[PDB]
Amino acid sequence: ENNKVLGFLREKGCDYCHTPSAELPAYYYIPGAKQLMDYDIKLGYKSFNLEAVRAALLADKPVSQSDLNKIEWVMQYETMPPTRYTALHWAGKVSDEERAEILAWIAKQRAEYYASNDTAPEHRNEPVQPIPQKLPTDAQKVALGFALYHDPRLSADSTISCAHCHALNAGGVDGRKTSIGVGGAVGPINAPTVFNSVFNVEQFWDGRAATLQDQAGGPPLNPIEMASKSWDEIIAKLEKDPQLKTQFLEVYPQGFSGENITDAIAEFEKTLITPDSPFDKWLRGDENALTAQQKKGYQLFKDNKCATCHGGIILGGRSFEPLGLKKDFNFGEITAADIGRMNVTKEERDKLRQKVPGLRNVALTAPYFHRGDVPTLDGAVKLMLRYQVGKELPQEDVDDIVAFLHSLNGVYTPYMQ
Ligand code: HEC
Ligand code: HEC
Ligand code: HEM
Ligand SMILES: [Ca+2]
Ligand SMILES: [Ca+2]
Ligand SMILES: [Cl-]
Repeated sequence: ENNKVLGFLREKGCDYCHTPSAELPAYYYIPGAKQLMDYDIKLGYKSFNLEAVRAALLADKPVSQSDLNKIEWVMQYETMPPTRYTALHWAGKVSDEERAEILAWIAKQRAEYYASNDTAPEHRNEPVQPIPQKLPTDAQKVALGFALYHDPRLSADSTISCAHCHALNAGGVDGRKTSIGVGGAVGPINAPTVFNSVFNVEQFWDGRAATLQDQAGGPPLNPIEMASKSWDEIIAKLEKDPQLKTQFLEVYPQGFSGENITDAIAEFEKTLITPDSPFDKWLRGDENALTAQQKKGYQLFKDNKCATCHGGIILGGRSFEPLGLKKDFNFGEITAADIGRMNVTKEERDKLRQKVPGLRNVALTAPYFHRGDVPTLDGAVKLMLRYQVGKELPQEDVDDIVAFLHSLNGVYTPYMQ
């Protein structure tokens, strides 16, 4: 049944536009439309990478939620292949039968791997899931991580803790365009929320850190941020604190180290989740948790492809997408921060790609985009319609999507109670 889906993808010529492609032979091309056809071949690949899906299918593994979300969408609205190629020898039209089957195969992929038991039956096939209400953690290590998160001694100055860039009462963020580090260093990119970071595939806009623990070793030693020379410098200061040291040795009787401080902080960060958004309560069957407008907004959100990228538990955070997918973005000049994932991979296709932001709590993490230059949700939604979807929408529909986004404010239970 995996093989049935693979047979279909091969049959219909999807791989011609959604894999890395040689210049095709001349008899594939429509006279008068060679350029549009080359542009379509490239945009296909930029938009959707079928080699990822083929690879997962053949190891019998889960297809990513973004890839299911994309495929569902194209099947739902009957977009693929583009209708102008379907009378060609190499590209097939897709029948109602076949569409219904793919849509069914997605639904059982989502049921096997992604849907949660506690969401209402009617909503188990959504491209999105509620935040789990609890993650298992080690309570003693959480208490350490909580103290270290808020300890300015990890910075050269002893003035900056993690909280300076990620205040837990202000959405996990500093509310600045980009963050201000030691010596007043102005940083290169907008600081994302620590809320629900645990659900990201990888951490940092470029995805250069694999886990929360690896991420936590970054800012302490980054000259642009906390700017400590070494863990030795930091520990020489933490060592003079009995209360903290005594508690620390209780866990990790090895003593202070980068490994162990980053581990403590990471464990704390697994408690920085925000379940019971009005949206999540609605996914769990409470029909009155959303307004009429927010339900419409949610429908619009799916209709305009937002859930293709912003899917899963945190409505994003799961994949790397180019800023300017469907239309070149007005960078003015492209900086190293705009280059994004390519800094990590060195791959041309990753140029300008950026971890899709989870939209959980987005109403609380202004300003927006990685540049920190988009001050409102109205703006961010419009800019995403133009550049990521290739579309305009009337005001009233934008207002509705924005209302829906306000529904994603979860509930953080403060550590101390
Ligand atoms: C202190 C120990 C912490 C912890 C636990 C975190 N931060 Fe920050 N942070 C800052 C900026 C600008 C970014 C994005 C940087 C980039 O992409 O290059 C981050 C990123 C993170 C993440 C990743 C989250 C994600 O969704 O990708 C996490 C989990 C995180 N931080 C936690 C800015 C700052 C600071 C500015 C001066 C300081 C200080 C810190 N961070 C410190 C910490
Ligand atoms: C409906 C059409 C969509 C809405 C509504 C939003 N998106 Fe996206 N999105 C994508 C990326 C790669 C980013 C980060 C961009 C950057 O580098 O500046 C975003 C960002 C947003 C944001 C801002 C969130 C924040 O700053 O933390 C919002 C509010 C947002 N998106 C809403 C990627 C994609 C994507 C990929 C192809 C699509 C189809 C969409 N986004 C669609 C929507
Ligand atoms: C059944 C075969 C195919 C499947 C399953 C498929 C799937 C997809 C998917 C998942 C997307 C991403 C969703 C999106 O960005 O809108 C997409 C977009 C795209 N595909 Fe394909 N595709 C197929 C065939 C083709 C072919 C043969 C071409 C080119 C001749 C092509 C060109 C594109 C283009 C240009 C886009 C960007 C769409 C846009 O902006 O409207 N696709 N396709
Ligand atoms: Ca055909
Ligand atoms: Ca922001
Ligand atoms: Cl995923």
